Amino acid sequence: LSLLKQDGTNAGEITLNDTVFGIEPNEKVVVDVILSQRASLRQGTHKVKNRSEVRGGGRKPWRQKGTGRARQGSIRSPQWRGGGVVFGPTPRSYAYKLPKKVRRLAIKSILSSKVNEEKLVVLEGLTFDAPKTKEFAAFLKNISVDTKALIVVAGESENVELSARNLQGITVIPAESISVLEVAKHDKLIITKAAVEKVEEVL
Amino acid sequence: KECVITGRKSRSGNKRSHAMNSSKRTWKANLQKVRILVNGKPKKVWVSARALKSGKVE
Amino acid sequence: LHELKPSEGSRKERNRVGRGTGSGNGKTSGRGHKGQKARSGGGVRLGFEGGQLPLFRRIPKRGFTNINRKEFAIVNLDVLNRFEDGTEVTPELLVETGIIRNEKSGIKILSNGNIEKKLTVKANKFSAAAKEAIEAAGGKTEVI
Amino acid sequence: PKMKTHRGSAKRFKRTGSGKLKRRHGFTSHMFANKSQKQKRKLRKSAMVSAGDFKRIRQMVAK
RNA sequence: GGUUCGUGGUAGGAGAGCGUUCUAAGGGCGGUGAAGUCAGACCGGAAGGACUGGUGGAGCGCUUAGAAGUGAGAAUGCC
RNA sequence: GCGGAAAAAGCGGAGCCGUAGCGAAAGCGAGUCUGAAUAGGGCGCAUAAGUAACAGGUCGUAGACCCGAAACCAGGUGAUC
RNA sequence: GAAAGUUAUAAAUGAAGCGGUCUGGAAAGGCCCGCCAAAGACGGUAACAGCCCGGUAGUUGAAAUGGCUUUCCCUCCAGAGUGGAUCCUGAGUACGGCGGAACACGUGAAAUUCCGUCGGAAUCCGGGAGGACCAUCUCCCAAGGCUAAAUACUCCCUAGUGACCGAUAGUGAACCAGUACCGUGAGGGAAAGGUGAAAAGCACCCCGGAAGGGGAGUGAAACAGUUCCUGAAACCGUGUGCCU
Ligand SMILES: [Mg+2]
Ligand SMILES: [Mg+2]
Ligand SMILES: [Mg+2]
Ligand SMILES: [Mg+2]
Ligand SMILES: [Mg+2]
Ligand SMILES: [Mg+2]
Ligand SMILES: [Mg+2]
Ligand SMILES: [Mg+2]
Ligand SMILES: [Mg+2]
Ligand SMILES: [Mg+2]
Ligand SMILES: [Mg+2]
Ligand SMILES: [Mg+2]
Ligand SMILES: [Mg+2]
Ligand SMILES: [Mg+2]
Ligand SMILES: [Mg+2]
Ligand SMILES: [Mg+2]
Ligand SMILES: [Mg+2]
Ligand SMILES: [Mg+2]
Ligand SMILES: [Mg+2]
Ligand SMILES: [Mg+2]
Ligand SMILES: [Mg+2]
Ligand SMILES: [Mg+2]
Ligand SMILES: [Mg+2]
Ligand SMILES: [Mg+2]
Ligand SMILES: [Mg+2]
Ligand SMILES: [Mg+2]
Ligand SMILES: [Mg+2]
Ligand SMILES: [Mg+2]
Ligand SMILES: [Mg+2]
Ligand SMILES: [Mg+2]
Ligand SMILES: [Mg+2]
Ligand SMILES: [Mg+2]
Ligand SMILES: [Mg+2]
Ligand SMILES: [Mg+2]
Ligand SMILES: [Mg+2]
Ligand SMILES: [Mg+2]
Ligand SMILES: [Mg+2]
Ligand SMILES: [Mg+2]
Repeated sequence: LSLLKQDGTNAGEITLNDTVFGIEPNEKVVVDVILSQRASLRQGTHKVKNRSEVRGGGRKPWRQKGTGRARQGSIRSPQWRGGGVVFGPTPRSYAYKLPKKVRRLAIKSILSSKVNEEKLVVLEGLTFDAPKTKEFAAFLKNISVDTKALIVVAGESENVELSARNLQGITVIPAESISVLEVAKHDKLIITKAAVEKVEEVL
Repeated sequence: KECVITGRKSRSGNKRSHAMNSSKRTWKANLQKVRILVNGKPKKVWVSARALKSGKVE
Repeated sequence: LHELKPSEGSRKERNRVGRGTGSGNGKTSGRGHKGQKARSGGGVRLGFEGGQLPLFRRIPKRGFTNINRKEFAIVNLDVLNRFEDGTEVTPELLVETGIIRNEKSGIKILSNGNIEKKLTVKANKFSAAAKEAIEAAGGKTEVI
Repeated sequence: PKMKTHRGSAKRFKRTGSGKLKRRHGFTSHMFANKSQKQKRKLRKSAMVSAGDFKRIRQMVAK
């Protein structure tokens, strides 16, 4: 597919590895990995007090027989107004991983999908002399993005992270850090040639 | 109530029936009141028979 | 991300008892009426037979465990065909190839299947049939 | 926590290749005057756990 | 798409769904009036869902997935 | 566990399950055990599919669907009745 | 003991719209134009604000005290080889019997470790262990002491996070709560959040002793009137279309 520069001009074409960017996407696998990665983000810091954990409750409120009232064991029994919760949330992890091979297939398939749909833009360089958000915004217009976009870069390029930091739909990541959920969260995928090399090197 | 030389004293454990019912009991040390001088001056102190065995003041 | 469709039949809705009679699991919530099995935490322990002497106590204990029990990793002839002709096949080669991962007490060659290639196969043990079959092809079995 | 194996059972049953349980016979200590030699030969052999019993106990000896 | 035989039902098995709170992502509504609330002769096979008008005065749907403190008329239930 | 954003990968093969069973065991092995047996019979093989993860059902250990005793034990508080 | 550095405990500076117009009580909203961005965190502001305010990114800052890290001061300090005459190498100790306990191990064939009691070694030609025990071999040298890190927990402090609660929930406690109240005492132990953007919290008149009303006025609204957002149901009334 085509290879274009920051300015937006064509710079020849580049050949993506068909074992990474060519394979027939496995949608079922991508969905499974997305659900797992969403589940793994959960903090799961939720808790309620059961009848043991609620303050007080110790004594039998009134004698078992004779008073004409329903028999009760504690003022913190669950049917009592301020009483214990019966089950309800307990702190737990929601994290789980599918097997490594399925996780590799998922990233291969989501990246292949982006090529098929023509959402993947392969940039020769992408760098900035100084951190300047105006310049990065202008760059996006030259590439004709005008959506959410994941930017993937290799060379340290500290100025690229800073320049895109304040833009709302835009996420800049290393290339080592490319994940199924990050690619799925963004419409366009802008990648530098140097980053493509690093992604193919892993997959 | 403790050996001044060693530290021998009461320790707990079980009494066991045939049928192996357990109940708590103690083992007291064989402490004897005797005059010795740990400090320069003599004094009546608990000492275990075991501690007296061999070399002691009396 | 707004069009996610998990594989058809991979996920099912859990059954919720005690949520009304329309569902078919209302009121008694699938437990039927009364008795030990209708109660919270109810039910007898696993093998319990309501006081009839359980099966395991009707029948005697048998045997002992050998402290020095050896268990050999088994390699049937068929997998030796994988190797090239006139090859020396050692334990270290069998684990490098990944034919046996853990070498419990040693590697023993068994006859199941047949062998085509000429191989010099060293293992800790061979079945009588193994030795014959390796030699019948034209091999030399060594016992390390 | 892990399920615990029933140790009484682990000392009495053996799992076969097909995954069934093999057992020994009961009446095989003392009182041998009261049993016939035919009974003795039969009781000396192993037996399989019945379907009914297997359903009841299989979790006790998983692993 | 037809044909044939079926379709009372407690315990109970099986299936398909409705609705509630929250999350994600798409796409929307809302001071020209959100949610709630009140009323009605509307719609769907049911759970249920709209529309219109009053009150209300600022938030809330919808689609697809996900997760549950997810549905009450009875407990001499608790307030 | 290292690495890292309470990331994602990558690394990590120790271990686990499966690929062979039979026998109390020594052991032998597509057989093996019993047996004097080349017999018969038991369990196996001839009739390979497993494993990892998630979801449903059910079970086990946990209060384990919720409410309810009379009681038991431990440390205290009471002879202003 | 100094000195230097650094962190903490106050702070400082900090880009860009009073843009036009629509609705409105009010504009941060709609429509139409701009602009800043290492700053589009969060909150506030008369409805929803990167450009109105406090701020935020970035860049600066400490008289004083405390922590930390370096360097200096100060303080302290012998370590290799060769023989084996002799000497030393933890005693009521190890171990054993009896009685207990700890060992996953219930006295068992019961090693190992500890306690009470009684008995009681060897001591380099020595001693212990390898799950009764003996022999061989192997590995170790008890009966003296010290020792950071990797581990446990959180009354606290700082900065954050949540497919956690949202006033019968969440802490018992959003509110002067371990209060009120109950109990001789130990102890038990509540209920109870919302005027409005702003008090502009209703001058004045009228009935009434007052309370409370009705006007008038404020306000977007007072059927928002000092407990005052919404205001369901039970329950209590007035009126009346049809029936009795
Ligand atoms: Mg309690
Ligand atoms: Mg009554
Ligand atoms: Mg109770
Ligand atoms: Mg309360
Ligand atoms: Mg509560
Ligand atoms: Mg269902
Ligand atoms: Mg039924
Ligand atoms: Mg009912
Ligand atoms: Mg019933
Ligand atoms: Mg009955
Ligand atoms: Mg029953
Ligand atoms: Mg009986
Ligand atoms: Mg016998
Ligand atoms: Mg029917
Ligand atoms: Mg019919
Ligand atoms: Mg069912
Ligand atoms: Mg809501
Ligand atoms: Mg309401
Ligand atoms: Mg509920
Ligand atoms: Mg009621
Ligand atoms: Mg008693
Ligand atoms: Mg007293
Ligand atoms: Mg008196
Ligand atoms: Mg400013
Ligand atoms: Mg106007
Ligand atoms: Mg408002
Ligand atoms: Mg506001
Ligand atoms: Mg003893
Ligand atoms: Mg024990
Ligand atoms: Mg010994
Ligand atoms: Mg002793
Ligand atoms: Mg010893
Ligand atoms: Mg031994
Ligand atoms: Mg042992
Ligand atoms: Mg020594
Ligand atoms: Mg409360
Ligand atoms: Mg409320
Ligand atoms: Mg009031």
